[PDB]
Amino acid sequence: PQLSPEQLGMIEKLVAAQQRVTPWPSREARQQRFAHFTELAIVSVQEIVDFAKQLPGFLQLSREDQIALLKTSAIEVMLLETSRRYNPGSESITFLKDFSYNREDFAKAGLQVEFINPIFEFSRAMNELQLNDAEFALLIAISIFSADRPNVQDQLQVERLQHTYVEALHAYVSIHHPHDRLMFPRMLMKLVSLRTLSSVHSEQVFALRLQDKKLPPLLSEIWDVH
Amino acid sequence: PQLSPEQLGMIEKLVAAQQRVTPWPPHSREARQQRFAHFTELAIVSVQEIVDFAKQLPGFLQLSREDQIALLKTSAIEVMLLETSRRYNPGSESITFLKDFSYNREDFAKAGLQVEFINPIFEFSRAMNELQLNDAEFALLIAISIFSADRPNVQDQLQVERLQHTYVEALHAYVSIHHPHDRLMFPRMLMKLVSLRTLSSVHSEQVFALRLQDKKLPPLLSEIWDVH
Amino acid sequence: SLTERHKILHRLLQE
Amino acid sequence: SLTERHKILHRLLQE
Ligand SMILES: CC(=O)N(C)c1ccc(OCc2ccc(C(F)(F)F)cc2C(=O)OC(C)(C)C)cc1
Ligand SMILES: CC(=O)N(C)c1ccc(OCc2ccc(C(F)(F)F)cc2C(=O)OC(C)(C)C)cc1
Repeated sequence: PQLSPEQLGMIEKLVAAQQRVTPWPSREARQQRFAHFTELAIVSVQEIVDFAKQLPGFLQLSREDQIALLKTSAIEVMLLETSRRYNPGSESITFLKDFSYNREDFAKAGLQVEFINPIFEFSRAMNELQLNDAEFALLIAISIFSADRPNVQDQLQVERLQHTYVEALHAYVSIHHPHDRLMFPRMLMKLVSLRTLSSVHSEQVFALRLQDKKLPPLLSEIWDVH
Repeated sequence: PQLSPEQLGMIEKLVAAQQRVTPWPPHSREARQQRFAHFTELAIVSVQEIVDFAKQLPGFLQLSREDQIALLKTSAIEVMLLETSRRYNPGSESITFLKDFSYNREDFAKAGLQVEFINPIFEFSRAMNELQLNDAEFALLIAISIFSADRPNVQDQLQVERLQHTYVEALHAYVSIHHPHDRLMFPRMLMKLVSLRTLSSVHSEQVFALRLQDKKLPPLLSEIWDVH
Repeated sequence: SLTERHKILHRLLQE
Repeated sequence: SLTERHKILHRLLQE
């Protein structure tokens, strides 16, 4: 599968689309570390929306379908972006180009052990695959364009759009790893692992109701079951 | 991607490996219990067929018995749903279990299942039917689902992943013969395994709902699906 | 609709 | 272990 010119220009548009918070410091500092972490997620949603609006075929879908796609895929894009910023040596994640965050830093931010250990296992397994900017942006696009998300009206067009990024990925990985034909389905098999991680995240959001820790309004409209 | 003789003989072995229940019956106490008993014993029969299929798969019994259990605990439902989508009839919107009786959405509701599990079973089954998979494509996808390295409590993750990739490469080489003018047909089959994890998690919400209404699972299904 | 119960997400898509 | 919690599944794998 050879890379076409219109696949090439689309891939480079996706790379070029990707190119004040609460300070990180008792019961009060426990709330502030949760506030810093949730504001990093607010920033992420804004960057997810801005990236999604530059993907071909996204704004030609209905705004209802756009909301339907972005509500369920936001966490999966966030987990793909967490695995991009993974450090194999220091066992940590770097948010906002300076500060590193390990497993205990995620615990002090208010996350359960049942969520934290599958984040770091996925991120280590993604680091072993050694992905590009182009391979990351394409996998984000495939995850956004899933036809099997809840409340998707035009399922046929979302699936047709997904397959164009799927075969753009296949044609790119044939250039990037020309002696390894397994590298394209390995990246696709990580989207399988993202759905389990999204489901594990649903149990985390449900656990925040049991300890009364409230989400901020942008995060609450996409994640809480009202 | 040329199909090797080693892949060809493996694929055909998996096809060849795939070759009395309490009967389905006014609405009463006896009626809803027997329909739940019929459906759960069809699942018991399936687990026994899943175990027996997994024993025939190259590399499976060379893994530890703990890892064998770990792979079969979480993939059982996914294999069951794949085998459900195989038996889907698009004209009547129903699924034929046990080569005779067909079962629609209301038949699934009468068997004890909630509607937020049922409509995702049937949407998936309709989407799988559009792809038109044969016996060899189904047996390979079952094997990729069984050999997932990211399941809970799997020790030897590297070997389970290495085993998975051999079936994945066999699937790529098979679909190049089966659909030689459609290169999208191989990753479309892999994109259904993504959908299969959501359905497995939707099934976890069904099992949790059965504890709240006290409809208890039989012993074999209880050890694989209930949280202790 | 999903649009009426996702007002901030709708506002980010319009801006 | 999982093997102690899955006695029926273990016996199906043994036979
Ligand atoms: C990648 C990147 O550049 N940034 C800025 C980023 C950092 C953190 C983010 O989310 C924080 C968060 C907050 C709250 C909850 C809660 F509690 F609601 F579940 C879960 C999570 C959550 O799921 O964490 C991870 C890290 C995504 C796994 C998202 C993006
Ligand atoms: C495919 C095939 O040939 N056979 C014989 C087969 C038929 C039915 C089976 O399981 C019945 C069942 C019973 C109970 C529960 C409960 F209540 F535990 F959720 C869920 C389900 C369940 O998940 O249903 C489907 C159909 C798998 C989606 C499994 C295999």
